[PDB]
Amino acid sequence: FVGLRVVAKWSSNGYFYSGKITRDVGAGKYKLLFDDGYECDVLGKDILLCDPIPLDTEVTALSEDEYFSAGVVKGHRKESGELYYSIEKEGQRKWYKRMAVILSLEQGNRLREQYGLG
Amino acid sequence: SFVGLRVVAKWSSNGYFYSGKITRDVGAGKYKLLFDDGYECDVLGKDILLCDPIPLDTEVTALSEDEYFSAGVVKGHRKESGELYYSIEKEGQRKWYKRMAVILSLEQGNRLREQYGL
Amino acid sequence: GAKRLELGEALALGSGWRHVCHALLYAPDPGMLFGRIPLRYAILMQMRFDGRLGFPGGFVDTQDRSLEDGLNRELREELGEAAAAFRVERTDYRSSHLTEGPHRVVAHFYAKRLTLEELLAVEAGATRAKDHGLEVLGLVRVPLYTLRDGVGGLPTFLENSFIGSAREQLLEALQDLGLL
Amino acid sequence: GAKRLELGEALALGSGWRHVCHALLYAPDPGMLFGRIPLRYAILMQMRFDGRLGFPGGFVDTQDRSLEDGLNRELREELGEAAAAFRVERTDYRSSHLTEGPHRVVAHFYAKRLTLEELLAVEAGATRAKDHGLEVLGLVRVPLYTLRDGVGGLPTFLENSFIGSAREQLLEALQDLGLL
Repeated sequence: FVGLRVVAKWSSNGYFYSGKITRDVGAGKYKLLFDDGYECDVLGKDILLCDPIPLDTEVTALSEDEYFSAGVVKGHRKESGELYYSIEKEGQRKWYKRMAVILSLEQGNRLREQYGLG
Repeated sequence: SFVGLRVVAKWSSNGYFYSGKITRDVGAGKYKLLFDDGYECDVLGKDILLCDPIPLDTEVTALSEDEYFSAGVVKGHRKESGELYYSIEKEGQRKWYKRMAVILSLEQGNRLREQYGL
Repeated sequence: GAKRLELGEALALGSGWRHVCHALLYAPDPGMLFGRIPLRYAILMQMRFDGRLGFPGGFVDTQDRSLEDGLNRELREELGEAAAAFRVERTDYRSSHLTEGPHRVVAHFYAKRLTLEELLAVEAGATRAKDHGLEVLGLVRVPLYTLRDGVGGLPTFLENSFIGSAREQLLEALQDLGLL
Repeated sequence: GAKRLELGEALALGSGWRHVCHALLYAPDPGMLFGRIPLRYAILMQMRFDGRLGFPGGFVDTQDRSLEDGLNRELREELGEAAAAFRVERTDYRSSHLTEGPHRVVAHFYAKRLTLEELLAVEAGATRAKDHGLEVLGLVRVPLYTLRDGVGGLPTFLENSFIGSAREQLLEALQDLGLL
């Protein structure tokens, strides 16, 4: 699991953010380094071993101007040192960086059954 | 008939029960109440407790002057000059209250619907 | 809930009933929040000493010659001298309700329209009113908008601690007055 | 509830994190509510545009040389020029937390002791602040007392809507500083 990309939340019931498992703390305890630079221990049930966020997933996208909105993943584009998601909203599609794509409590819970590490 | 009998009733669906008398049976299971405070309105039988005096060991809400109120237990009745006075025990101490200063909360009055409700 | 009654019926109540008066002071507000959310109207409410939100107003004493004399007196002690530039009257009377609290209290609600300058004037002077820092912890404006998330603005403002039926009275006044 | 992290830990975060700062302003008040309830200290909060209670402050921009610089700047915008009579420094820093919001934001909480005169001036001139009527709907004082009924006062004030973990930051500051 060390070095595997995941999407996990650091608060009791916050959003899931992208990161990697840095170490296996043992007994359902994992230490994660998020792509944003934040490190903390997270429980297996709050981790989604899921990368990339699969197509047709309802996600939360972030814009540079403080706005955020829901959308559907319709494309993946890998570039050197970064992944880009194609998010569709109201018929149109826009590219977002990896860190700009997160999951609300509801959006990530739909993936626990298949991708959860609880 | 119930006309003239003393009762304790709430003029609000989920309000407190206040002392008063039934002034008339206006049909449809409704009874016009003249509360001791001068207010008068039609009240359903379900909101009327045919209970006078409020029996001993009943948990009541005692009203003080100003805006203070507290829960207590009836430990005495005293009728001097027609008026009724209740002796309310609170924290091992007893104090006298006039009839109008003794009311029932929704809970306190619901405990008596079976034995006294109409 | 809170049972309403005609003014006359409330005036017929016995001395065991206490009377409170509260005024809804509102003014036309042409401004906007973030240049896209209309403020519509500026509406003032007080954070009362018990940590609850409510309209400016208070109890009517036996000394006060009438419901209105008492209201305007309370409004001066709560809002400052800027409240003397106007006077709430019987024409501003809206409704009367018996409060659901344990005590016997009938609440008389008034709505008075002011001008943006008048409403801003009482805001600036409330800090030196007799009640500032005692009975009144501060004045706040009512957000009549709803933010993008659907909860921010008025819906969340209605989630605060209010006095009696201030929430229902506020919403009923907004619909009646047609400020929404 | 919100995850606490050290100040250094927060400063080392990637550029994807934004930083906000807010300050609890308090001053000693020898006043007596009703002549029998000590007010003790006067603590200022503000009714936010979203209908929630919070402390003054705001975002830290690139122009800001430090967290404290951005804080004092925001305070001047939200409270007015009376805020320039003092400055919040690193010695007033209390804690850092990650906000529950979707965007990546870290919140820094401060607490500064002022004189009752400095606090009143903030209240007096709060109506002239840039954010009054827009981002700030009004200022309120936190009641540190509990009334005879055991619910009025602080307990009911803590039932209002608060942004983020302001309520928790509030209670933490009441204990650590012995204000209550």
